[PDB]
Amino acid sequence: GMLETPVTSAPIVATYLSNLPAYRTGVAPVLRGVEIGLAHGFLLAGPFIKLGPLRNVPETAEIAGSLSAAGLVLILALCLSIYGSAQFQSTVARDPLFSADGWSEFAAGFLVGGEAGVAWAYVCTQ
Amino acid sequence: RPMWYPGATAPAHLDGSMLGDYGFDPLRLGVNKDNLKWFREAELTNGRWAMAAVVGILFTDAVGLPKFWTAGAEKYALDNQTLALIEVAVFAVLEGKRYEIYKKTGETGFLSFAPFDPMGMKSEEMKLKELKNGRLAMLAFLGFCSQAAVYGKGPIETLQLHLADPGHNNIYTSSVGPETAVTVAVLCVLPMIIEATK
Amino acid sequence: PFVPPSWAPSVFVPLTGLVLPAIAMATLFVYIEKEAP
Amino acid sequence: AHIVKIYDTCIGCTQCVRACPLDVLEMVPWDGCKASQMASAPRTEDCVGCKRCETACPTDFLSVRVYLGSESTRSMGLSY
Amino acid sequence: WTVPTLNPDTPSPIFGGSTGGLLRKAQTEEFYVITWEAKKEQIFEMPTGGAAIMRQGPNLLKFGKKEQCLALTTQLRNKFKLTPCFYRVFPDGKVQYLHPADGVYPEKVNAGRVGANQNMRRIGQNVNPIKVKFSGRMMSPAEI
Amino acid sequence: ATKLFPKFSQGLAQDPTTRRIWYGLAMAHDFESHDGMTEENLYQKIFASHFGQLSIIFLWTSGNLFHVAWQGNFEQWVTDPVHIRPIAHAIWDPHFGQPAVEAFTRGGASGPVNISTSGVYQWWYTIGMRTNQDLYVGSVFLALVSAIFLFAGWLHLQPNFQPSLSWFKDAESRLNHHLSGLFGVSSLAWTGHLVHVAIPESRGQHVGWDNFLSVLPHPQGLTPFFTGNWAAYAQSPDTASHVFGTAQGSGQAILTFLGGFHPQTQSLWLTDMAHHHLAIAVIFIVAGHMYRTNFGIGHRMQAILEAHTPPSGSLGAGHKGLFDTVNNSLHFQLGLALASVGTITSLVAQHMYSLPPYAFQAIDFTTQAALYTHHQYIAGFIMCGAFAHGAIFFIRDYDPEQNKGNVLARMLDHKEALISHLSWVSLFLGFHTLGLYVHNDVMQAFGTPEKQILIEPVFAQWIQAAHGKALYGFDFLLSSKTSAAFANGQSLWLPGWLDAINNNQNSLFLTIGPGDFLVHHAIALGLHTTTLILVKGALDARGSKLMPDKKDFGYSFPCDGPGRGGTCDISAYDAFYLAVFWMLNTIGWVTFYWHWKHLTLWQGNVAQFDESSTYLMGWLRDYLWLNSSQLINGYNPFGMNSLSVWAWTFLFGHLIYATGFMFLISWRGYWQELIETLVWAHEKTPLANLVYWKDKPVALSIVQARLVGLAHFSVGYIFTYAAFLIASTSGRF
Ligand SMILES: CCCCCCCCCCCCCCCCCC(=O)OC[C@H](CO[C@@H]1O[C@H](CO[C@H]2O[C@H](CO)[C@H](O)[C@H](O)[C@H]2O)[C@H](O)[C@H](O)[C@H]1O)OC(=O)CCCCCCCCCCCCCCCCC
Ligand code: CLA
Ligand code: CLA
Ligand code: CLA
Ligand code: CLA
Ligand code: CLA
Ligand code: CLA
Ligand SMILES: CC1=C(/C=C/C(C)=C/C=C\C(C)=C\C=C\C=C(C)\C=C\C=C(C)\C=C\C2=C(C)CCCC2(C)C)C(C)(C)CCC1
Ligand code: SF4
Ligand SMILES: [Ca+2]
Repeated sequence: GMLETPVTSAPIVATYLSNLPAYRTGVAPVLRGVEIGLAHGFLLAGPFIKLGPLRNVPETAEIAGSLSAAGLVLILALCLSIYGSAQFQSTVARDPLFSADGWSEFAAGFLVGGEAGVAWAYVCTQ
Repeated sequence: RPMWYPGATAPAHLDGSMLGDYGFDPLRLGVNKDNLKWFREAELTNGRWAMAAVVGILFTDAVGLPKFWTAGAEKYALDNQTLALIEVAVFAVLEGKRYEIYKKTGETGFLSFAPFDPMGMKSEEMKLKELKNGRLAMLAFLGFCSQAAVYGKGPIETLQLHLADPGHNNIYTSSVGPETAVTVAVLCVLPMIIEATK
Repeated sequence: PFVPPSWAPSVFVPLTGLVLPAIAMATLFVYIEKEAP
Repeated sequence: AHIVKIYDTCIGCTQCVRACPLDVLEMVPWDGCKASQMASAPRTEDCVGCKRCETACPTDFLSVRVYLGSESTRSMGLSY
Repeated sequence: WTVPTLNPDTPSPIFGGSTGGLLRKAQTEEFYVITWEAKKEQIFEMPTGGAAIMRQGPNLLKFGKKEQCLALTTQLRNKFKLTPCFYRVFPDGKVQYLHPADGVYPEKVNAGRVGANQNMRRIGQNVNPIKVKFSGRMMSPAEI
Repeated sequence: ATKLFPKFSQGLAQDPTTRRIWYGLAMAHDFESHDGMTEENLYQKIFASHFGQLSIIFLWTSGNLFHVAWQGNFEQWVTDPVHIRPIAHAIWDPHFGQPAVEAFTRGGASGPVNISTSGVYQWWYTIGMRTNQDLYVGSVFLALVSAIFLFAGWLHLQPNFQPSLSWFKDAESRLNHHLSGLFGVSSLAWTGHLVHVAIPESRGQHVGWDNFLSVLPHPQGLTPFFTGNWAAYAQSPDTASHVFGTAQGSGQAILTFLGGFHPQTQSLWLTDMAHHHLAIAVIFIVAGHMYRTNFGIGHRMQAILEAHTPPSGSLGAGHKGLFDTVNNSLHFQLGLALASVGTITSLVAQHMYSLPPYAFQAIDFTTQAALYTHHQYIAGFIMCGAFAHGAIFFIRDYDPEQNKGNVLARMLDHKEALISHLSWVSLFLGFHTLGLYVHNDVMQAFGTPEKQILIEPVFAQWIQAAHGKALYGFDFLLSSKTSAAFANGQSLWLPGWLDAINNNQNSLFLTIGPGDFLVHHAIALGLHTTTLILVKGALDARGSKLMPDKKDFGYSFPCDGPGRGGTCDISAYDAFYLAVFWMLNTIGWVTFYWHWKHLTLWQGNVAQFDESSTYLMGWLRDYLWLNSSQLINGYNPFGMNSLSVWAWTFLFGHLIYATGFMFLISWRGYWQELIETLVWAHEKTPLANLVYWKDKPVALSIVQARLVGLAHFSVGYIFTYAAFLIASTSGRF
């Protein structure tokens, strides 16, 4: 039926994907959101810091970059919240993340983790 | 059962089961039963925050401490960077524990205590008093910020200035006079608008 | 007088350009995908 | 769903049924023509609106007509 | 003639797989299953792309839409002169026989078929849209 | 499952694809196609929509007034309206760098601002506005009017306030009130404002709400009006040395018909405009007593229509039954209204550039060009809409049984003759205009400019001579000093009109030559071809030989399939679709001609246009290539100036136009297959398949694709020409 290849059938990549927080299937959604948010905010703080309009002025490039990354994390959190509200409206085991309450807790955890990751990336450059 | 004006009608979803009901929902945002509980909890916590904030602002002007809109610029015995980190770290656990309380019980709580009442005067009448005082404090905080926006000075100072010349010192004689006058007239006409159509 | 303050554009332009469209887009997006009972 | 209609000018040549790619039309007994057959559309819920049946009709004007109506997963021919 | 029943334990043609197969619609909405009988092993072209080998005897295949099943039916009937039949399967397990609905192919007239959507008039005799205006919804004069 | 949106269409709400949102957005105002819609409900929804539209219009006007009063320089522009550029509003953009900040900081403002090109400064100055307080009060008043209109729209939908269907069909009462009240009384009130405020403010006398009850508009005070000595209001007018806004050289008259233009402002006299509004107010009020409503006297439009059939039967039944087919069809009324409004918009553009009504408007070249182009494009779009609604009327509301033998049925009876003759006229005009152009181009390329065909426009020059222009030398009617028409107006309005028309420095009946003749034929070709497409689409809307039952498929449908040879773009919607391109081309030709002739006029070299407008190479080089040098130099590697926004808008329009060509050339199928591959890619990708769509992704429909491509084409067209026109006219002057 479907096409099987070593890229999608290797046990190493399957274990790597299963080790990711999104494919844990059994932990609290807020913890998953916190982990994903931290991992995303830490990498997100970089481009705004090194390439923004205030990248050449000293003592404020990191400030502006971190604030921009924080705003982006806030926008992504709002996107996650509206996605959860418009996706789960009615109706192994079923993952609790794919539910209204689960996705709302996931979005809140993502917001907290993203802001913490941005703040940690800002102090890591000092 | 008094309503939000002499002769209103409940919008079919504010029958009176909730405390402090007056049939006020023109935008009909509480049409969903699930959203009504969350909005009620949000109203209660906003009222509690406004109550504490209004009492704090009123107490600072009496003693002579800096104004509420300039207290942040004052230098304290700490760093603002560390203050924000501690504030979000404590509130993360506090808000997480408060949210889990609402999912199990449906009301507010402190830490691991859902019905937080060490003294024990949790009555049905006390719950409505909290809502009424919270609503009054929310309007009071909005008034504090608005008075500081156009007049500055302070809330107690604003009340003292109003007693000097009540007929000449008011919102109508201020910089936002015509806007609030037109809004007051439109609001006064509003109950007749709702009663004319029904 | 009706003259707005000097800081009025610095507050209204970001509002109308980012806060209001985000709220409007989020509310409209939730309304479009809402399922009928 | 689309609206497929058969008219009395049909000669029962069965060309529209053979040209249908989703089995929407069929032939039923009739007495209004020499072929003693008439086209029918009992499975219009599966019609996509390709109008191949109109292309295969030889009567002037056509005896089968397809009016594009409401769109669904079947009418849009979506496999996903 | 009686309506056949789907046999889920039916061998499928020899195919190495492709990327044009089933999608999430088969697991959440519905899918289609085509079965046929082959007199010998023969290479045919899959409607989703590629070449498969039908085995001697029963053959079962799955498709995402009814058009793929009918295209395969047309190919098997016109080239190998076979008689295939398909069903619509739902995720709950319900099976619905689709073609040939009455056991006889629709191109040839069969007794018992009741005509549907037949207008006892010609196109030129259709009324004007003004007579159909202000109806329940958008209605064409041919619908009446 | 079934979605809530759209609430007006149950079939669209059950659509599980992305087509549901697009179709719900594009069919929101098609109330006739909504579920469970009746005639009474239809009229009520249109009533509410009308009130909402008025609210939006008034709010937009109040916004313009507020921004000019707040961030503009109206108080400084009134002092020197010749050397001071008007300010639209301030600019607050965090993306601006420092050079952009000092580049846009001009006009005497303290920060970056936009120079207005709408001409509201001249209009407000002419009607009486002098200070920012006046604009602020007007803005607040219009905002209150907008809120009142919005409340009226909401109120007329609630019970005990919804008008019945019979009230909406009272054509006689509505026409009487619109002619007497909406037109006559409004014009009379405008005359009162001009006589009471505009005229005294132009003479240095402030007349506001605080002193208009104690200030007399005329020194005789209503006595000549009641005694019939109306000529006393025309005595002692403004002299030729009157300074606008001051009492130096001012007069005492309030109702004159001097004609011509003011010697300083180069605009029409305020007393003449007041007298004009008074005369049309009396005429409209009188016309408002023609129909019978509730007092026995008056007319019934049905009787006038039924009693208007020729005896020989040349028009068949005449106009019998035309009253019912118009009163019961909203598309017929909308088409008539749009046709008249489009023609009036074109009339406004022509009269406004030729006879400037506002003070110091002719000197503002950018304002004149922008206003003319804006009104002509608006008129073209409205005309296309008028014909589109005529086609919609034929499909949805035309009844051949009720319109049996009248003029309406006879139009469809010989529609082939009309379409064929329109085709012949368009073919002749196109072949000859293009042939003369290519001939002149070959003559100019071979170095023989004396061999090109230059036909003198003797008919239009003859008309210009009839109006009083003595340049051509025809010497007849107003051009001859011994004619009865000339001698009968020498004491009322002919001196000023003749002095203004014989002046070659204004736009009042400009001198024309062979280039004007050729471009006028190009305009005729554009009008005839656009009319041919629109008329053919409206007449073939009910059917044709290829599609005998086209009326059974509605006004807009994709096609009828590839059978019968192919039926792409067979609906009437597609005819309007193809006609929009021709409308844009026609308006482009008229605006190109207007801009080039006025650019050469303002530059002081009309010979450039006279010698380069006869061949297309002159149009491409001397008008498009030459005038775009400053535009494309708005921003370069050496820096930028205040004209960089127009350069960015120029490239912006080019990009939108090219993006439209994509939806115009590539069709659905390719995109649908590509989207299917994208669906497979998203479904087979880990860490991303956890996020699924709510609507199935599908390619845009054929009709939607046409609409999207046309929208991009039109937006790019408009933005590109607007940027070029404003940048060239502002940079040159
Ligand atoms: C400032 C004000 C505006 C602001 C706009 C702001 C943002 C942009 C908003 C939206 C963007 C476009 C969204 C819609 C895209 C097209 C989708 C569509 O559904 O498209 C298709 C629609 C719908 O068509 C309808 O489609 C219907 C479909 O019915 C089908 O489905 C129905 C429901 O199930 C029934 O079942 C029915 O039986 C079945 O046949 C019917 O066929 C109807 O007959 C048919 O009319 O058609 C149409 O086009 C309808 C639209 C008519 C437009 C007419 C004017 C065109 C002008 C072009 C030039 C523009 C120039 C702009 C210049 C700018 C200068 C600066
Ligand atoms: C339709 C008229 C109109 C238009 C096109 C504009 C356009 C603009 N205004 Mg303005 N404004 C208007 C009316 C208008 N205004 C009116 C009537 C007022 C008096 C209350 C103001 C008060 C105002 C202020 C104080 C400021 C602007 C500013 C601005 C600029 C920044 C963008 C912005 O929207 O800010 C915000 C505009 C507003 C908050 C006014 C909106 C208030 C009305 C009553 C609501 C309109 C609702 C609208 C019609 C609904 C459709 C929107 C959407 C849902 C489709 C922009 C050029 C800013 C500026 O100058 O930048 C330099 C600025 O500081 N405006
Ligand atoms: C129409 C409204 C609008 C407004 C008001 C802004 C405003 C801004 N833009 Mg933006 N932009 C817009 C539309 C708008 N944009 C659109 C439509 C596009 C697509 C064409 C872009 C594409 C764009 C890009 C590519 C960039 C900007 C950037 C910027 C920032 C300038 C950086 C600077 O010099 O200051 C200094 C910056 C700071 C001091 C950091 C402030 C960080 C944020 C703004 C504050 C915190 C966020 C806030 C709390 C949450 C807001 C979310 C809200 C919607 C809920 C500035 C705040 C630049 C930027 O983001 O800077 C990195 C930049 O790279 N914009
Ligand atoms: C004297 C009484 C009266 C008056 C003043 C009006 C006035 C109006 N009616 Mg109404 N009506 C009346 C009686 C009246 N009606 C009666 C008795 C009936 C029942 C039979 C109706 C039934 C009725 C219906 C069903 C509708 C209206 C509508 C309208 C509005 C039309 C909107 C418009 O086109 O703008 C105003 C138009 C003009 C001012 C005329 C413009 C003249 C030309 C076109 C322009 C030239 C002027 C000049 C050169 C340009 C100015 C230059 C510069 C200022 C820019 C308008 C405000 C519509 C509506 O509801 O809107 C909410 C509509 O749907 N009326
Ligand atoms: C008094 C003016 C008037 C009125 C009341 C109507 C009313 C109506 N028209 Mg009509 N029309 C008009 C003028 C008018 N029209 C004009 C001037 C044109 C020429 C352009 C047309 C051409 C036209 C056609 C071809 C059709 C209609 C149709 C309709 C009917 C419903 C469609 C609808 O509105 O849904 C909603 C309309 C939209 C959602 C419009 C889409 C958005 C457009 C393309 C604007 C895009 C501008 C763009 C965003 C600018 C951005 C630039 C910036 C970002 C840089 C409706 C009764 C349709 C019909 O009758 O159905 C069968 C029909 O097909 N009209
Ligand atoms: C520069 C592009 C262009 C040109 C030249 C035309 C030309 C024409 N269009 Mg057209 N149109 C265009 C773009 C163009 N269109 C676009 C983009 C659209 C939107 C899709 C439309 C949509 C459109 C519609 C809907 C209609 C037309 C119609 C017409 C014809 C009008 C009659 C006429 O003017 O006679 C003059 C003839 C010409 C200008 C053709 C050129 C003659 C050549 C140059 C002479 C032959 C050269 C030489 C002797 C031989 C060379 C051949 C070589 C291989 C040896 C005409 C042929 C209408 C029509 O058909 O009228 C009946 C019609 O209804 N057009
Ligand atoms: C200038 C007009 C234009 C533009 C912009 C495009 C753009 C595109 N075409 Mg296309 N095409 C065009 C003309 C155009 N085409 C014409 C006239 C035809 C007919 C022959 C075609 C036929 C065609 C085919 C057959 C195909 C494409 C494909 C594509 C896509 C390629 C992917 C890509 O380039 O990545 C990036 C996108 C761009 C570079 C476009 C510009 C995007 C800008 C620079 C980004 C701005 C972002 C900004 C922040 C947005 C904020 C807005 C704000 C209001 C919020 C792309 C979106 C191919 C495809 O499907 O994709 C694989 C494809 O197969 N086109
Ligand atoms: C399709 C259709 C339709 C139609 C439309 C149309 C019709 C359009 C058009 C068109 C147009 C747009 C037209 C216009 C016109 C105009 C005219 C017809 C005119 C005129 C003229 C005159 C008569 C003048 C005279 C004079 C002169 C010469 C100058 C001086 C002054 C005087 C006055 C002497 C409708 C909707 C109805 C419906 C049905 C269908
Ligand atoms: S193709 Fe036409 S004539 Fe032939 S069977 Fe079908 S409907 Fe009848
Ligand atoms: Ca004044």
